[PDB]
Amino acid sequence: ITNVALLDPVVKRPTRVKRRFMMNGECVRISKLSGSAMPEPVSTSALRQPNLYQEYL
Amino acid sequence: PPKTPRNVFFPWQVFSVHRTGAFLERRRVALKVPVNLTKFEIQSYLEKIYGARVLKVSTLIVVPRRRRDIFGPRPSMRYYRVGCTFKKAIVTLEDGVPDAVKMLRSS
Amino acid sequence: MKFVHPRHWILQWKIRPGDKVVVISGKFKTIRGTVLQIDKMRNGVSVSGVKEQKRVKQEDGSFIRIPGLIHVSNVMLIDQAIDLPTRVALRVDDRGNVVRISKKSGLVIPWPNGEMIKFGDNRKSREFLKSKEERDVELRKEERAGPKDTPAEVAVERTYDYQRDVATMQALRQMMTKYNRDFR
Amino acid sequence: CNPQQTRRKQQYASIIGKQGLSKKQCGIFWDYYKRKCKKRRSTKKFI
Amino acid sequence: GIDELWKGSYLDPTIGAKQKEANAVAGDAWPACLLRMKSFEDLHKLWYICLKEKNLLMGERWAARQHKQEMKQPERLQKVRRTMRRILIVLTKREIQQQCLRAKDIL
Amino acid sequence: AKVGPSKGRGPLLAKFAPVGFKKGFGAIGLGRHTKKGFFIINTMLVPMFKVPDLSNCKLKCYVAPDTYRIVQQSFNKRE
Amino acid sequence: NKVRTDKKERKRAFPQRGFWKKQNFLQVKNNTVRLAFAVQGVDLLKLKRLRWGEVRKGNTGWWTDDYRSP
Amino acid sequence: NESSPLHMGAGSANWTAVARLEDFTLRGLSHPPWIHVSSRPFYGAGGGAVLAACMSSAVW
Amino acid sequence: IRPRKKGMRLDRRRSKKQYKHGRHVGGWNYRWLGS
Amino acid sequence: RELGLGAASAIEQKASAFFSRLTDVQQRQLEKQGLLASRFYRFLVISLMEKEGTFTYYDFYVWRKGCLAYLKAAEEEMQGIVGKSARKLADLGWEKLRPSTSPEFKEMELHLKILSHFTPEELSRDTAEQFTSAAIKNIAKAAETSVKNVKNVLLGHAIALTDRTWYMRLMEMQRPIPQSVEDYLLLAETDRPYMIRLPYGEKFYNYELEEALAKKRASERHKSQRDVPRLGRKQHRIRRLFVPNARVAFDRWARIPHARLDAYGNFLYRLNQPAKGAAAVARAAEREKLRVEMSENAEFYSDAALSASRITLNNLPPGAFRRRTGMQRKSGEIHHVAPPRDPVLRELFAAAIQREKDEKRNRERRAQEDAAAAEK
RNA sequence: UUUUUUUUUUUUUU
RNA sequence: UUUUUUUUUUUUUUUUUUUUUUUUUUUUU
RNA sequence: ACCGGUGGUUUGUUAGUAUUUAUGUCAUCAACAUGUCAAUGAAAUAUCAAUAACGAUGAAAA
RNA sequence: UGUAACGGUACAAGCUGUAAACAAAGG
RNA sequence: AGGGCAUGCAAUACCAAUCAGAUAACAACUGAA
RNA sequence: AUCAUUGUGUUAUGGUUCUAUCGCAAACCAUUGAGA
RNA sequence: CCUUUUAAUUGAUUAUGCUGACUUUAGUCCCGAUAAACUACAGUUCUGCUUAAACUGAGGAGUCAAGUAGGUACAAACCGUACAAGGAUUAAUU
RNA sequence: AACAGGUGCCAGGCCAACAAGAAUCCGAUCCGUGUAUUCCGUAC
Repeated sequence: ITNVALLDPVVKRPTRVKRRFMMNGECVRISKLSGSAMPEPVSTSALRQPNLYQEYL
Repeated sequence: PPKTPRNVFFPWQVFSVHRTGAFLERRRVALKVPVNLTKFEIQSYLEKIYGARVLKVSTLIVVPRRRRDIFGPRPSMRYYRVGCTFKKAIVTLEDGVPDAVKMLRSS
Repeated sequence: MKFVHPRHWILQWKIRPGDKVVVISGKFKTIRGTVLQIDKMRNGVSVSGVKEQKRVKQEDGSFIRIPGLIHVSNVMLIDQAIDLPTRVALRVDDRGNVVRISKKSGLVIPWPNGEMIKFGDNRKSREFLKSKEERDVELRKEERAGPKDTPAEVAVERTYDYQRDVATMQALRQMMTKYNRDFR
Repeated sequence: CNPQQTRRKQQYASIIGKQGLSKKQCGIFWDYYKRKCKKRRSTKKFI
Repeated sequence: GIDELWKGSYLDPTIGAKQKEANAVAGDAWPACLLRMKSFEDLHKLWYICLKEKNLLMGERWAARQHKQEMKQPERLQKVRRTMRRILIVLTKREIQQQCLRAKDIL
Repeated sequence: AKVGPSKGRGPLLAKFAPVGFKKGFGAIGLGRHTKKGFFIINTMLVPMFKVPDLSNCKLKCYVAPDTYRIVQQSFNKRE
Repeated sequence: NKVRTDKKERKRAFPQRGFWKKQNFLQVKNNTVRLAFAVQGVDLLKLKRLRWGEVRKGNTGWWTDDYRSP
Repeated sequence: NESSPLHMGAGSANWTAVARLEDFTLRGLSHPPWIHVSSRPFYGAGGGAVLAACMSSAVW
Repeated sequence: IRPRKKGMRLDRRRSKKQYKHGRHVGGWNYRWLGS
Repeated sequence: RELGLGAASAIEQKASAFFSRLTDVQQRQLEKQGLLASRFYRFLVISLMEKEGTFTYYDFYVWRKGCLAYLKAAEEEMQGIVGKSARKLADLGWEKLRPSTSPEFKEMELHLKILSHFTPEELSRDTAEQFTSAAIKNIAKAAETSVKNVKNVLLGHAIALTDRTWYMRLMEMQRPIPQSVEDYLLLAETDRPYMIRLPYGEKFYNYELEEALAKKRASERHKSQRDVPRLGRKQHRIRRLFVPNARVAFDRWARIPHARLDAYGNFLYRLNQPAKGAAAVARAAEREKLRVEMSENAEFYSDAALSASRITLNNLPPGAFRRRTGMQRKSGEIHHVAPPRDPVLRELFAAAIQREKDEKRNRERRAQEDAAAAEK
C-alpha cells in the first residue's frame, strides 16, 4: 500500500483524500489538491475475473 | 502560541489582573497576558472590548525559577518549576484604581 | 469493596434491588434478607442483617448499624413457589423481553417493582431501594436562577435561517480587507 | 552455598509433612506445597 | 470599562460576603441543542460574553492559587469552555456543508 | 555537564546568555530595519479586532435551570 | 545556591566557634523600615513586642499604669 | 578550565553534535538520538471514535 | 568540533545511514509500523 | 460554630423577623430611632475592645455579663412597643421571638454559672496551660454539669484573645473591620494570626491551635495515596481508564454517560445503540439470517438454542471474548445440528427432541410434587 | 564603528 | 543606555528562534 | 481454494521483561542509586465511644 | 514513522494540542 | 472516523552526472568505497 | 560443679536482603460470510 | 515416604578477592585575626579602615559571572522582586 | 495436565445471559475450594 498513491481527479497527481459528512448524513470524499469530489468505484461485476493460479494449484 | 491573524473574529486571548507584592501608582494596573502579544495589540484589545481609556502599556517577561524536590520523607531529587511563563503588563489608565485590587495585604 | 477489572463486568444482572436472596457462604451463613443496594462496577450487593458493623450517632442519643457490602457470587435467589434456593436462567422472548426461569421448579420469577428502585445522581450504575416515605413525597408532596441566567423564554427563541445564512456568509468572505487604515 | 540453605531446607521439611495448610501459613513454599498436594491427589483418580 | 474585570467578583471590595455568595451562583452551560437554533450574530455576541466571564473567573483562580486554596465554585470554567467549543462546532458544520457542495459541482 | 540543558536549565534564552543573542518569543513584524540602526514602523501590519454591539443583548452566559424541563416536555408531545 | 548544586557543603562539615553578625547593616535596614512606617503613623515595634492578648492604644505601656492607679 | 557558554554552544550543541563521527545509536537526554521508541499501545474498551494513531500521514 | 574541522563535514541526515538499523527500546530487531 | 457567632446571627435574624411585623404607624415612628436587637454585634466588638492591657478570666466574665445585660435590655425594648397582650401575643408569635427563649441564652447563663465557681487564683490567669483534668472534673462536679461545657469556656476565652489581637492589629493599621459574622468568617480564612515564632526553638502555647491541630490529625490519617499523582512516582495507566474521577463537572443535558464518570454505563450505551460500520452491519445481517432460519424451524430446536439467537448486541470491539484479551464468558462456541432432509429421518429427529423435552419436564414436575407433598 | 525623510552611485579630506 | 540592521565578518547556521506563513487589485474612505 | 469476521493451540506452565531520571567528564565516553500505583486488614460500605478505668468491630490492635 | 520543547488537566513516568476529556436530536 | 490538531527535527529528489548552502557560467580542478 | 567480683548459661528487645505483573503473534488448526 | 533419572555446574576459615553491614583505634584529633552595653529621673562605649552625595540643562565612567545570592514572623518553608516616558500636576483629598 | 478468570487460600457441578449437589461427616479459635464417602453432566 505504501508503494502506491491516489491520483488527483483533475490534476492527475498523487494527493490525499478526506471524508466529509453533510447535514443529512451523506459522506463525500474530497481531494486535497483540487478540493474536488472523488468519483464512484467500479462495479465488482466488471472487475470479477477467474483465478487460474488457484485452479492450477 | 498561535500567531494572531489580520481579521480576528473569535479571539482566544484571556486577560486577568495580577496581584503584585510591590507598590503601584494610582494610575497603574498590573495584568497577566500571553507572551505573544504586542503593545499595540494589547492597547486595541482593551480599547475595543472593554473600552477603557489607555495612555501607556509596559511589558515584561516573567520566567519561573528552578526548584528541586529535596524535602519530605521520600524525596526524588528531581527538578521542577511553579507557574508558567507569561507577560507582566502594566497599563497606565486615565482614571484611578483602588489599591485593594492591585496590591496584596496581610496582617 | 474495591473496583474490579473491566473484564469481570456482568452485562446482564439476575438480581435487582428489593429481591429476596440467601447468603451461600460466609460468617453469617444460613441467614436470609432483602437486597438494598447493588454495585455493578464492584460486583457487590447489600443485604439487610448481614455485615452490620458500622455505627453512627443520632440526635436522639441512640445508635444504628448499616449493612455492608458482599460479593454477588455469595448469594442465591429463593423461589417463592417452593421457598427453596434455586439457580436462575435468563430467557429472551420473541417480543424482546428478558425473563427469569427457575431451574428446580421451572416457574417464571417476576421482576420487582420498578418504582421502588432509585439510581445515583452522579452514577446510575449504583442502584438503591426506595423507601415508602421517600416515595410518598413524590406521590403527594410533589432551584432559583442566578443573575447570569438566560430566560427560559429567550433561550428557546429560534433565529436560524438557511437562506439568510447562505446569503450573509458569502458576503462576509467576499467583502474582506487586507490592511488596517482606521488604526491611527 | 551457605548456612541460609540449611535453614530454608529445615523450615521446608517441617511443613511439608502436613495437611490443611493455608497460603498465609506456607509462605514462600506455597507453590511447592500446592504442587505436592496435587501430585499426591493423583492416586485417587480412576477411569 | 476596566472595572468589569473585578466588578461583582470576590475581589470587589465594595460588597459584602453575602452579595459575593449570591453572585457566585450559576446555571447550566449552553448546549448544542440551543446553540444550533441561533444565528451567526447571536453566537458571535455569546462568544464575547463567555470570553468576558472567563477573564473574570481567571482572576479569582489566580487569587486562590496565591494562597494555596481552592477556588469557590470551580465548575464555571468548565461550563464556559463547553459552550465555547459547541459554538465553533456549529459554525464548522455550517461551513462544511458549502465545501461539500462545491466539491460536488466541480466533480 | 556544567553548561547546557542537563540540570533543569532548559533551552537557552536571552536572559541566560551574553549580550547579543537574538531570540524572541513569537510576534508579528511591524516594520523594517534601515541602514543606520533606525526602524520604520508601519500601521498596515497591525491586526484588526472585530466586536459586535453589546449595548442591548438579552442573552447571558448561563441558562436557567427551568429550561431543561420545558425542553424535555416538548419531546413527549411528539410521541 | 538555592538549588543546592555547588560544593558549598564541604566546609560546613568541620566545626566552628562562631560567625559574623551584620548588626550594623541590619539595624540600618530596620531603622529605614521603621521610619517608612512612622511617616505614615503606625508603630511596628510595638506590635512586634506586645503580649498576645494585649491591647495598648497609642504610646502606652507598663509605665502608663503607674500613675493610673484609679 | 574556563566556562564559556559561547564555546560550549558552538562545539557541543545540538547542531554541532550531528557533525560528529560518533555512535548515535546510544540514547541521549539532551541530544537528537536515532533510537525508535514503539509509540502508543493497543486499544481496550474505550470509545473507538476518540483513539488517535497518526498525524503527518493524515494532515489535510 | 572547531571551526576549521566543522567547515569540512556534512550532516548525518544527508545520507541513508539512518535507515539501515533496527535499534529500539525493545531490542535490536525493529519492525516499522505498517510493515 | 461556637456560641459567639451563632447567638449573634440568630438574634439579628429574629430582630428582622420581628421588625417585619410592625404596621406603618409603629414602623415609621421607629425608623428614626432603630432597634437595639439590630446592633448587638457593634456593642459586642466595642466592649471586647475596651479594656487596656492583658485579658483575664475576670474581664471575660464581665464582658459576658455585659452582653447578657444588653440582651435583657433589648427584650424590654421589644416588649415596650407591643405593650398589650390580648391579641398580639398570639398574632405575632412572641413566644418564638423572645431572645430569652432561645437556646443560646441558656448556654450563656450556663457559662456564667460555670465561671462563678472559679477561684481567684484561676480567675487571675491568662491561659489554660496549667489546668488539670482533676481540676476540670472538680469544676464540673461543683457546677453540676459535664466537662464539655467547662472546656467550651476555655475555648471561648482563647478565641477572644485571638480576636483581640486581630482587632488591635487592624486598628493600628487603620483598615476596615468585619461588620457581620459572614464577613468575619470570610476574612478569617486568610487574615488571622495563630502563632508567634520564638528563638532557640521555643514552644508557643495555644489552646485554639492545639484543638485545631488535634482535629486535623484525627481527620488526616483516614486517607490514601494511591490515585493521587506525585512527582517521581510511577502512575498506573490502566486504572486511569476506568477508575472514576470526582473532579469533573456533571452535565444532565448529555445523554451518553461520561467515560470518566460511568465507564460501565458508557460501555453499555454504545452496545445498546444500533449497528454502525461495515463490520457491525455484516454481523447484524449474519445474525438476523440465523434468527429467521431458526424461527422457521423452531420445532427442531431446544428452548436455549432459540433464546440464544434472540440476543441483540451490536458494536462489538475486535475479539471482545478472547481468553487472553477479552471479556469473561462461560458459554463458548456452541453449534446445533440441522435436521435431515428426508421426512422419514426428520420424524425420528423430532421424536428425539420431544423425548428430551419431556424428560426435562418430568424432572421439574417431580420436584414440584415433592414440595407440595412435603408441605404438610 | 554608521545618529533622526528611505534607496543607488563618483572624487578629496582633520 | 544596549541589543536588532550596513561594514569589518563567517550557511566559522547557538534546535523548538526572526523585518522571513505564497512573493501586491492593496477596495485607497 | 484468495478475502473479511469469530474461537482455540504452540511458541511459553520448562524461558523471560526493556520505555521516566538524581549523580561523573571540555568532549568522546561510562553507569542495574533510592522496596510497591499502596498504612494494615478478606472486607475501612467495620478506623465506634472518650477523661482515668471498664467499653465497640475484627481471627489478631493501644 | 519515532522523539524533544511550551500550554492545559489535580503541575503528573498519565492524558492532552487554545475547540487543550467529546458532536450522539437535520424530517 | 463527526470537528479541531501552535512550534522544532535545516528538505525543488514521487527524481537524476560528481564536488560547498537557500544544490555552483566554461576553464583552473585533483577522486579505490 | 571455681559465679569468689569484671565470667558464663537461658530468654527477650533492637538491627536486618525486600519478589503484589499493567503482558501474551507475524506461525498452526477449526468454523462461518459474499462471489468464481 | 521408598525407587529410577538429572548439562545444578550442585560443597568454602583463606585468592591484600567483588558487593554491603557493623566493631577497635576513639568522648582522642579538629574550633580562622577584637569586643561591650540596652539602667531605679537628660546625654556622645572602645577599636581597625577611610571615594560615604541620590535632579541642578549631561541616565550616576565600563565589561563579566550569579541559568535571579543584602525582600519577607530570631523560617535552609510558602509568597514576591528586572518598567529607559519614570506615570503621585498627590501643591490635591479627608 | 479442568491454570480459564473470580469469589478470603487448591472448584467440572457458584458468579460469569446455554449442561450438571445451598450434597453428608470431620474442623481450636475462623471463614474455610481442605480429609473421607457418594451422585450427576459431557460431541465443553
